[PDB]
Amino acid sequence: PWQIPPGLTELLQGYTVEVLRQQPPDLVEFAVEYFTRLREARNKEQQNAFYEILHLPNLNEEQRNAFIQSLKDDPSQSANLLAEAKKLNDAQA
Amino acid sequence: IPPGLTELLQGYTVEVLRQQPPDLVEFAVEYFTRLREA
Repeated sequence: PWQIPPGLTELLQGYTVEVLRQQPPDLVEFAVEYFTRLREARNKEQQNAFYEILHLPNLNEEQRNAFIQSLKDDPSQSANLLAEAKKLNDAQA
Repeated sequence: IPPGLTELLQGYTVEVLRQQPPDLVEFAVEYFTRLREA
């Protein structure tokens, strides 16, 4: 459509706040820097979830699959899914 | 607010609305890199 992306404000907000802290001399160069590192952090954070869930010992095969399936489909809630998979795992001990 | 920050973030914002990329962060790396190259 032509909509306003959810999270656009928060995402722009955080770049600005970090601009404050370091006062980079070139806003463009820092943006390339900020968002690259913000990307890498997310890839890093997602990779890790996948595995942990991978070998969580008290999950049956069907649960591990559901969580991993949700994880591959939606990186943004990797923290949400890792939490839910650990809660359901701890209870299943 | 440092000078230029508003115009810079506005520019990115218009293109986000123009193009509706599926990931804002990934597009950000895309958008600002092209801007740096120019």
